Amino acid sequence: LRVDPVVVLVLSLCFIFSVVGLHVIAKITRKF
Amino acid sequence: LIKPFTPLLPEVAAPETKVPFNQKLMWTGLTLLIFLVMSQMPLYGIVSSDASNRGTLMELGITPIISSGMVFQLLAGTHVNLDLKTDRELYQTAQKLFAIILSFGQACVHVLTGLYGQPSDLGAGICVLLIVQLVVAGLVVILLDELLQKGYGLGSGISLFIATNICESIVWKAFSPTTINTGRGPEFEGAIIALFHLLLTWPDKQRALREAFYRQSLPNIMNLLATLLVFAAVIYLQGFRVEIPVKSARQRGVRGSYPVRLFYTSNMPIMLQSALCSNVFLISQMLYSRFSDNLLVRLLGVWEPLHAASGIAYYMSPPLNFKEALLDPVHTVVYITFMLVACALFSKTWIEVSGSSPRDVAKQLKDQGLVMAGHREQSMYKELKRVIPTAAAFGGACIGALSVASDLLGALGSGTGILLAVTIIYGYFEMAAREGD
Amino acid sequence: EGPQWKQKALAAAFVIGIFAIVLFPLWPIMLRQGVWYLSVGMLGLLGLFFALAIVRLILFCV
Amino acid sequence: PRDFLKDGMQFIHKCQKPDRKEFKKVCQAVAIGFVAMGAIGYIVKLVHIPINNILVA
Amino acid sequence: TYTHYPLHLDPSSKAVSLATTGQTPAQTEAVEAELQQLNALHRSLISLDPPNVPPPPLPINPKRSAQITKLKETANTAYKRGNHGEAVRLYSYAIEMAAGRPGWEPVNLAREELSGLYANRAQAHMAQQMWPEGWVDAKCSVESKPVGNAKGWWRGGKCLVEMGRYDEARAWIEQALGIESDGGKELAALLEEI
Amino acid sequence: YNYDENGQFFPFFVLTLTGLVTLPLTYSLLAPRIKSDFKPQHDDIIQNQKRKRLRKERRVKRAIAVVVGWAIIGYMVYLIIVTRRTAGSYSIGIALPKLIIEEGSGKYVLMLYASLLGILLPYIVGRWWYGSQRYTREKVLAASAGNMFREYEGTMIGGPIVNALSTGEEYKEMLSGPKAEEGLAKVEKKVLALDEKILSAKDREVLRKIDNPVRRKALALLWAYLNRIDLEDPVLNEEKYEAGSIALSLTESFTAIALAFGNLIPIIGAYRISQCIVQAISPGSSPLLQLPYFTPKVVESVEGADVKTHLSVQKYLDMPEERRRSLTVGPGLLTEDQYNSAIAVAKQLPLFAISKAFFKVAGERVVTPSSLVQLVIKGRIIPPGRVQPPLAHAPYLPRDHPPRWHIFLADAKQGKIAVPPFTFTTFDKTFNMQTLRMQFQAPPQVGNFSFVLHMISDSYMGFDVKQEITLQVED
Amino acid sequence: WLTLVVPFAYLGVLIGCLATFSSLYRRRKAAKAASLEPWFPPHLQRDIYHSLLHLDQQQRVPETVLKAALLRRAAEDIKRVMAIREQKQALALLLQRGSVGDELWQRFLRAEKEMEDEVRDVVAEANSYAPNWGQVIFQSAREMDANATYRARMEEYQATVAEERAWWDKKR
Repeated sequence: LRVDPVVVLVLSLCFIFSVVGLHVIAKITRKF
Repeated sequence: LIKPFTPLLPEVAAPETKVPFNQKLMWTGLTLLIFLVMSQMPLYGIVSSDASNRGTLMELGITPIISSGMVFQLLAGTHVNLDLKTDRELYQTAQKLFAIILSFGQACVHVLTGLYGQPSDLGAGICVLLIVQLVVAGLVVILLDELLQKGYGLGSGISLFIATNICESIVWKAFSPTTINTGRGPEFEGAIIALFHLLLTWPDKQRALREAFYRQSLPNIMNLLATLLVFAAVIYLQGFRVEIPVKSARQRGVRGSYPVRLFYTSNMPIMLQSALCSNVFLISQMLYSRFSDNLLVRLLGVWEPLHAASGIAYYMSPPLNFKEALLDPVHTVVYITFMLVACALFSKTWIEVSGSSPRDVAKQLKDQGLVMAGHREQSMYKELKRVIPTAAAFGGACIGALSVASDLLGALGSGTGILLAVTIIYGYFEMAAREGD
Repeated sequence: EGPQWKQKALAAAFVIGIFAIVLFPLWPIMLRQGVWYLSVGMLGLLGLFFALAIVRLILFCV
Repeated sequence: PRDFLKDGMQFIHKCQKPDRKEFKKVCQAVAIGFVAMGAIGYIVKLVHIPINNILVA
Repeated sequence: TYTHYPLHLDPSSKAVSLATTGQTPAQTEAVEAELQQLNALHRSLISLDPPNVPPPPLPINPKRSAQITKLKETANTAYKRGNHGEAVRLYSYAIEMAAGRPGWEPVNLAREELSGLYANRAQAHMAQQMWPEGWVDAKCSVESKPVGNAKGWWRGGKCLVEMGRYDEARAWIEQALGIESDGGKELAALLEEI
Repeated sequence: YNYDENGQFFPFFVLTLTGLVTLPLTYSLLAPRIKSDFKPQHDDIIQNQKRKRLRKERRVKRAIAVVVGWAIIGYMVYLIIVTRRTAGSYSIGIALPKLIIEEGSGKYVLMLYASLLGILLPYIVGRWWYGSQRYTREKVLAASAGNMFREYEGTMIGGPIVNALSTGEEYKEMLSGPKAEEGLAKVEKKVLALDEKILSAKDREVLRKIDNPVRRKALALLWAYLNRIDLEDPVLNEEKYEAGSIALSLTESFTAIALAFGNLIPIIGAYRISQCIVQAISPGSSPLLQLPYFTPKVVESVEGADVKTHLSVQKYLDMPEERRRSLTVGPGLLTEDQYNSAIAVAKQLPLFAISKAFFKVAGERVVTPSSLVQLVIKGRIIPPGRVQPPLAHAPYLPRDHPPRWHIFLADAKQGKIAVPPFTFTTFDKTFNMQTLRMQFQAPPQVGNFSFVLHMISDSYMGFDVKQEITLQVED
Repeated sequence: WLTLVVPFAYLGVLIGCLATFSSLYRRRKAAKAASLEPWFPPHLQRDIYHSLLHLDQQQRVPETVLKAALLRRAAEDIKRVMAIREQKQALALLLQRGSVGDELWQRFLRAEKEMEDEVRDVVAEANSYAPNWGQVIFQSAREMDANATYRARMEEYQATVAEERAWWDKKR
């Protein structure tokens, strides 16, 4: 299987965004 | 024997055309930033109702890739003999498979045995989040390594990561903004920050400068200047080379020169010595932590704060500072002797397995057609074997002496990191000058 | 076809073996002492070989 | 022994040394690269410290 | 995936014709000339033989070549007799007849024949003191076959050096020598008298 | 951690950091020519275009940065001077204010960082990537070179080169809006009418066939510039003299492309068209308009009534003192002082004259096959009648072009080129005996053959030495 | 059992985002590649041949006209393939110097593929037209093209004799 580099970069960026979103949503649910 | 696994493991396609230099530099500069962002992000699940590579999505980090590379280099040295493309493809597939397996196992053992949230206290549906985060980080790292190795990058991923980590540690030790309140007013860990603060907010300027230079507790200015001087000296020394004349025999007339630098097999002996001392220190520490009630184990290594002392590992331990050296003269003597001998012999041994032996270079020049431009029928092998081994055995001792002197003078960070960063950036500059601009 | 299946089974056995040995720090405490004793014996054999090499070098020097 | 030091000194005296111009050029290039990498890493870490502290709560 | 062009067949003539409007004058005249050439090829093929398939270019019908050689021999005899008018007239007639060779047949034979005929007609025009016509005929001849046509280069250079423009003659003889022997010696002698 | 805000350490930190980052940034804000006494018409326009060609501020990029840095430094030193009056154990803190860790601005700074990382970085990266992939090595849009590549033909020289060159891409940005409709009619009428049939044989058809008004306007302007037509309006002249330089750059690119093909006629035509563009004479006209005061009226009378050749500068200057009675009587011709200045500026033109062009190999005498043999060509520079050469005359274009020299060699049997040219722009100082070298690997054979070399010079028209050299291989 | 499906949902949404982004990028790249303009101007003889076939299917045109149309189309195609074979080497040699972007190379590759497919289709149609009439059509086409361009060059060089005669009469 072959993929493009920009796909990998967007995947890594979305992974970082998913981690930070998990953190912030856990902090939000904690306050409630 | 790994034929069925080839279509499973994904990869990135090879560059269709010859990538230019600007786009390659952009790829490198974006990959390094992505790696740093990955290494400076907190993990999830660490909060359980009661950060430097501890929860930074890099617990496994680069260790599986480099471990697989080392073990496969050792296997290849022990013997993939034929140099066809199929052997290279099988080697790369085995590399990637072993890497993913080792990364998954490391993540699982790290999340299960401890050092993080406990399974009983946390639960049975939370640790899997940690496992998935870690394996995703490992897969992204092993895929960006191949993205930089396939040709889109200028060097290797692991070397670039080590260089940027060393330079980051140096710059952080330089301009640290964190304070430490050990009494008598807080102080800045950063060198220049403290040199400014103590100079400005204290009435006794002279004593302030005197204690700011020779602090010896936090990174100070004098050792920073020593690091800068060692950097300049090694940069000036890297450029040595013995240009030996050579004229071709097939296409008559064309001249040239064959360079043989003083740092032959660059930064290889220091890396081998560092690995050896790290392994022996780990073995001695693990043995003393359990079987301390013994005689030969006590003679091998005794540890007390964290720092080895009164043992073989004590002699193996590098000197801390100038005073820590001059207090024990014979210790410094034996350490200098061991370091020089080990570096020299490591260079002289690695020069054979690396394939740069005088016989191999002579055969390569004979096959390529290059012939010595001697006075009257000079044999290339004679002068080559007269020059090369001396150069290697001297460069080994020289780089060992430089590393030990940098460690004794108290340079910022260990000398191995300085030498590695210097030689990596020098190789980058060399290839950039080889290519256009 | 049968040789391909045999090779695939051999590869599966190899990968399950390596996946098991990498998880060795999670031993069930049944065979940990025997492995430690085997490692100690191997270390003793290596030390004896190194001592023999050092003795041979010192003898050849004289 | 002592012949090794003599051979090393002979090899050094026979080796050619870089001049001032090429040394200055290579030093400038290496310093630029090193400072760029260090500044990138340092600003990344210093930016992520407060964000990390606010996220981890 | 084809652009539709409404046509109209002409009965009793089988010559296609573009219908009333490509809605563009450029495209209109382009397709008009194209249909003209297509009808020309159709006429040629229908005059070929009841089997409309074109024969392969391996064999060559020698009747046309024999007619060309006969006409050339008679014209050469008439020119050597002393007259030049009917000589160049029959030269042009043979040139037209050789140009009447269809296209599907090989091109080397027709090229060589036109080269020879144009060189002969240029020599005849030079005998007639027709310098520009002789020069352009020599240029056409050397354009047909540039290799081994030393007589063509020599006649062209002679026409040039006769009618002026010495630099043109210089460049002509330079290219001749570059391509290049009695012909080479004659070219060198002509260049020396420039 | 505990971000300290009582002892006020973050002022010191930000002060030293901003000072270190703004101290070096302050420094961001802190050959000969030939002698002539001629001034062409519309000198103001061409001089204005020349001055507009080069411009660089390089101040707005760092002025805001340095001023905000010094403002931060001033505010922080004010805070220090104000707060210093008020300014058995192990803890670590950070020198940053307490407002960041406060729950009020937490979500705000988090959203700011998220928006930054998600917007500012990828957008600027893509913009930089596209900007880098836009241009090519020869300083031209890749689309322009790609479009001009297709228009290449097997054998084209002179006329069709201009047509194949007019299909550039800079004209799209240059003639945007109603600029095409403003001029097209007048410029096309003028070019189609006033030009003779000799300077335009069949290119009128190609000029009429094209429909894109931008390309047609560009081609009409190009043909108006290459003939010194001086079409009557004060607005189109600047666009004309700009299309001149655009065509020069496109001609460089097309020369590179034709050399990439490999041929003799396309290259020998591209060099001539570069000479004609940089000299502003029509390709094929008499190369006597290089002199400053000469007009078509006087060149139609100095070289006779009409002839298929053209009197070059050498043959003209080598004439006896008869040309005075031919073109200085001045019924509609030049005057005495004008003619004197014309000769004075003609007596200072470069004209290479080779005298020895022989091969040689380094190390031995007889050159062996498949070896590196370097050819030496040494000739003195004589005007008709590392040292920098004087700039080109070039009185009809904004930029000043350093006269280069393209030296190469080919053969006539196969009709292709053998070795790519080796250009240079300097000599080693009538005058003394200069020297020029060039090296290439001879083909591996045993039979010796002949070559022809070309001393084709750009920036001038009428200086072309063609000498043949015979190679030798013995072994 | 939600504490286990929450990470399962995380994996599901992650792999779904991966899949949808891969599909979107692949579709966008395919659309951008298909947006490349054709290499050479639209073929004309193929249009005439297809319109003739359509007219024949509508009604009664003699097939000899169709054979002539196919011959002309083959001549056009052989000229096109000669041109592309001449240009391929120059394009490959120039691509390394960087004076030509990659879009031109992509257009050239697509044009080469389309030309190969078209030449295969036309030779198959020719074989279907007449018994074993496959490989001779290209010999006929190359000979026709060469003779035609040679005749055109000859007529062009011949047509300019009047101006030369007038100039000679003027100078005389």
